[PDB]
Amino acid sequence: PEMVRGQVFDVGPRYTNLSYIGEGAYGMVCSAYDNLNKVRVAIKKISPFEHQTYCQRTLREIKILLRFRHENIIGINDIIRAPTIEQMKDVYIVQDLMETDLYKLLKTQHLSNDHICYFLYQILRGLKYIHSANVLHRDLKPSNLLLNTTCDLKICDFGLARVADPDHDHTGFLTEYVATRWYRAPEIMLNSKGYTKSIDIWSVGCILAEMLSNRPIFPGKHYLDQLNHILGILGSPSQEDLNCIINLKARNYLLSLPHKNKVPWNRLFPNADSKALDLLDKMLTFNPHKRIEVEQALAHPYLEQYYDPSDEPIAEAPFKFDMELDDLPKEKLKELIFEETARFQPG
Ligand SMILES: O=C(Nc1ccc2n[nH]c(-c3ccncc3)c2c1)[C@@H]1CCN(CC(=O)N2CCN(c3ccc(-c4ncccn4)cc3)CC2)C1
Repeated sequence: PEMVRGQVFDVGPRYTNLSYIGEGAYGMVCSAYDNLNKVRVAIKKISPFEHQTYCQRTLREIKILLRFRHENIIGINDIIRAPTIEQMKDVYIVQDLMETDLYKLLKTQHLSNDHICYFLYQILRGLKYIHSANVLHRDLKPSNLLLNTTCDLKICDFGLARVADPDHDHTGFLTEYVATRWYRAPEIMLNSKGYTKSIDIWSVGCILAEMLSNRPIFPGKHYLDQLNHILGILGSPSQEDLNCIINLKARNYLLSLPHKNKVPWNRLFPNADSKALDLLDKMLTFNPHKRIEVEQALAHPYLEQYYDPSDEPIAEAPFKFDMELDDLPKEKLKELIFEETARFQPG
């Protein structure tokens, strides 16, 4: 097999001429030439079977992406793995090749308003479809938004996704959380497990702010500092929002803080479009029950030029399968990953 940066990348012979793109905790991603479709593709090598958590993230990624079909969501084109469960060590997932991601793009380019507007529209169009399937992404951020030269945008990474469960969203104050710190809604640190659609809208608001200034809006340095940053810009929560807070410890914490006035969006973003800032305000609303929903955000004046519900498709049915997968040992999850990838086997 070819080898990229030392490591074995055993995808031959359908995929050859490999080239490094990046890496992370998930594994490594390369570009490769597809010999059947005759085109370059992205291929990522996942090696998750030694730990339950890694198996859960792998199964969520595969199960969800195989069931979704939408222009603004990355698909899965092929899956390579051994013919038996005994021999299966690595899983290679083949996806459409894109040019870059929004994280990388914001390091080098300042985006015009019309690029921000079109990218935001596509994020929300893809999110409408995700949410219509009763799925939560739960880790939206610039590096999970893939882009090409024609400005097509595709959402990726469903490793932390879940089926929405508003009835079981409640948790205690300062409860541990896995998704990327800078994009966490304030309620994650106060009373929420991130099991409602509102969690994703907050992250989109953070992405919009980041496209406006090329800097993360709430760069918390650690868990509670994240909430410090959010309250530093939003200011102290209203009495009505405090009375919605659930937890004794969260209420006491917020009541103990000195009063903080809100930092106006037009002072943080003096060159931004006023309609973009009005939508940003509605996405970055403290109380998740008052935060704008995806369909309302699509209908906001900022996106009026693109808004077309007839061209913003929904999923044919909501997902009802387990995405917690909390009670399944890694051996059972390996069996499920094996079964879920069977359709790509030659025979
Ligand atoms: O889908 C993903 N990236 C893609 C996809 C298609 C692309 N086309 N073009 C590009 C591109 C990007 C940038 N510049 C140029 C081109 C693509 C990037 C990312 C990579 C990883 N993926 C998520 C994923 O594969 N899963 C969820 C996480 N999971 C997971 C996480 C951690 C661990 C783990 N393993 C060992 C140690 C620690 N953690 C294991 C499994 C595996 C399944 C999201």
